[PDB]
Amino acid sequence: PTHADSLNNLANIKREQGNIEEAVRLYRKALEVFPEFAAAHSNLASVLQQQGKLQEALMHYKEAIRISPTFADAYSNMGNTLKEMQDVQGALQCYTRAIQINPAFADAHSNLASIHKDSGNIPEAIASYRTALKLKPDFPDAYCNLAHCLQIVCDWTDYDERMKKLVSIVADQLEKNRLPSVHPHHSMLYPLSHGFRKAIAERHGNLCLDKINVLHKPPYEHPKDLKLSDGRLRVGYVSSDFGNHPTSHLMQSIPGMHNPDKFEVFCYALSPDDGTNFRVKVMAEANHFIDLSQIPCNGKAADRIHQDGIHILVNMNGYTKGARNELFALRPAPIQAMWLGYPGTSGALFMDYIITDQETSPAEVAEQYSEKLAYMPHTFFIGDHANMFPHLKKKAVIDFHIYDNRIVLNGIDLKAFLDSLPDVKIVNMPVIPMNTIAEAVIEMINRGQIQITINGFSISNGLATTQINNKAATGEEVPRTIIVTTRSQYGLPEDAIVYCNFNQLYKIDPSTLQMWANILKRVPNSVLWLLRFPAVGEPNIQQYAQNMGLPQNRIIFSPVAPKEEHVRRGQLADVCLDTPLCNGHTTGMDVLWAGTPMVTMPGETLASRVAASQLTCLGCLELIAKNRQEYEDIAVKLGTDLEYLKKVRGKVWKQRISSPLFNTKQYTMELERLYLQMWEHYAAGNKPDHMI
Amino acid sequence: YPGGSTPVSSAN
Ligand SMILES: *C/C=C/C(=O)N[C@@H]1[C@@H](O)[C@H](O)[C@@H](CO)S[C@@H]1OP(=O)(O)OP(=O)(O)OC[C@H]1O[C@@H](n2ccc(=O)[nH]c2=O)[C@H](O)[C@@H]1O
Repeated sequence: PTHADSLNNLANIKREQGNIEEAVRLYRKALEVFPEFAAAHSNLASVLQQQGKLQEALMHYKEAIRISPTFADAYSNMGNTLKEMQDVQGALQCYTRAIQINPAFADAHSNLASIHKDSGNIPEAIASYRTALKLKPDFPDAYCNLAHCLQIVCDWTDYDERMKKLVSIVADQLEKNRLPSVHPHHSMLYPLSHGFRKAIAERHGNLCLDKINVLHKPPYEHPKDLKLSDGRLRVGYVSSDFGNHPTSHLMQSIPGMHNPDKFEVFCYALSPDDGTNFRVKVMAEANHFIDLSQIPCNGKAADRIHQDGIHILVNMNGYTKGARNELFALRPAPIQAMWLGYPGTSGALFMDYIITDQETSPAEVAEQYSEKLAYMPHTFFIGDHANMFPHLKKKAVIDFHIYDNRIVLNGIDLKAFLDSLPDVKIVNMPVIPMNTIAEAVIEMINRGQIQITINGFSISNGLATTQINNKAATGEEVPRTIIVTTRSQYGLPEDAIVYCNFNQLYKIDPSTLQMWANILKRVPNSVLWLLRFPAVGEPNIQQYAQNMGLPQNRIIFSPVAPKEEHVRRGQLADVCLDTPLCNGHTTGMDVLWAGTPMVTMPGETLASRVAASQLTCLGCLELIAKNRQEYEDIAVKLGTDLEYLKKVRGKVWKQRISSPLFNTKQYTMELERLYLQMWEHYAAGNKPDHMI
Repeated sequence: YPGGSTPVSSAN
């Protein structure tokens, strides 16, 4: 029937509008008029999938394919559903089957590429995106995702046109009020204006509001005082990252450090228990731990939050994997603030504050954010390194004249081992002379042996960490052996400067590699140290470096290492060269914990300024460049003026303890101060305003 | 890492 057709078409536009509830109702009326309506089934499945009703979606997709066995669109959209359910094999069958039916089906090629990208097969993902774009040259989703693949592997072919193309695509989609193909979590990597980046984020917040409007929940009424909570402020931390994830590696100590007399801490996990000590710790130390992964419906979950009586609800995800921002769109709490996991604005009106600081987000630049600024006193960034990696608070070296980063030892029991040795000299850095002991250590390293015993102490090869104690390798336990780290373990020169960056390669852009090459040309006795992150980016970096006048052997790549080895091996470098496009954030705390000075050039985006905010708190303004020339000058100076390098390294080494940077107790008390500032402001009936 | 996992931030 054509009556069914008009119902189906009306529902389609209702969906476009984001009236999810209305679309569903019309699709069902269509199937009531004309039950064998394959397209209606497939369209109903699609709006059901949008609501999270994945099993019901599947049922209607299979119905549409039953009616119409070559319905390629249904296979492709069905595979999207299977992908959301984590059934990657199913999705592959669906996508591949759609392409067999119609080899000119661009969307199906694009959807297959995304599967390849997710599994890390960037070469195959790039190839399938190019088919999509060949079959359908105006294809923003496929173009923007291809651009991100090329970013991941440091493919800069036609880089400048690509950037211009991305801005134009985003410009066109934002005008037409569609959902931009550049993901908000990627938009700092491209030369979009701040308003475009804020607009991309806003479009994604709107998606959340559409999905919760179909719930018809009335506003929550919020506490106006602290009387039902015995005078305590109720803070709820929402995260899908309570477990083995950088977010827990940064803030896992903070819940248990809250003051129980003034604060009551609720942790709302959006992920299931992954079994790691990170999840154990947060569960054990929060006042209340709620596993909202058991509660997939956002209406109940926000109910569950509202009943706990939360005054401040902290969004730790923004637009990252596992987020459930519908919860915040429902505003179960009177104050909702973005905290630490999302380095950008949400652009969403249901977020009141972004917890940042003066250096990361100077007021002059407040227009990049939809949220009011909430300044922590130093840096908003934090790290749990003092708790996870205390064996790195002290080190000793071997005098194989005296380097602090060629052959290093760390250990909780290091002092006792040193006291068992005949000759040891201090410089304060203990130095072990090249005796019989010192040769056994180097013997173990050279021979690839896993461990040895000296004077009863266990001496571990820093490369064999997951065989000696895998929980210590990941940061879940503190190593209970003495660990030996050397430049020889990584092919690093004993007799030259080592510049390092341990970030994912996608943070490098053409300008940054050019700066780095300028630096290494000026410091002939030096190498750049990078990670295979991923390894398929290695040959592109090598080539662009050689086209910049840089021999292959000046750049030394290593594999990604387990967490503790990654942090520990940063001691081997002299200097970290930070990525300006997007700094090291977590990785910036890792490198500073090793005592390694970091040169940075803050841009304007929040993600381009985190490193400079860390160094300001650390108290090392001399490492913060105002432009590329200053960046190269600071890096070349640290690589040539060796007494100055010695001075700056001692400053970092000492300041990582005496500054607030790694001081989670002080940070938790600053955060508390800032919370009461937020609350009192609202408790006097004011709306969110900037908190400095 | 090879022989394990290194979780990172990733878009939803
Ligand atoms: C441009 C986008 C940056 C970004 O996503 N930053 C987020 C930051 O804002 C959050 O604060 C962190 C979640 O709380 S995650 C991330 O910081 P970032 O410096 O970008 O680090 P990631 O790339 O997301 O994760 C790297 C991660 O892997 C560890 N690691 C690195 C190398 C290695 O050899 N081994 C190893 O374990 C780092 O310690 C770090 O966790």
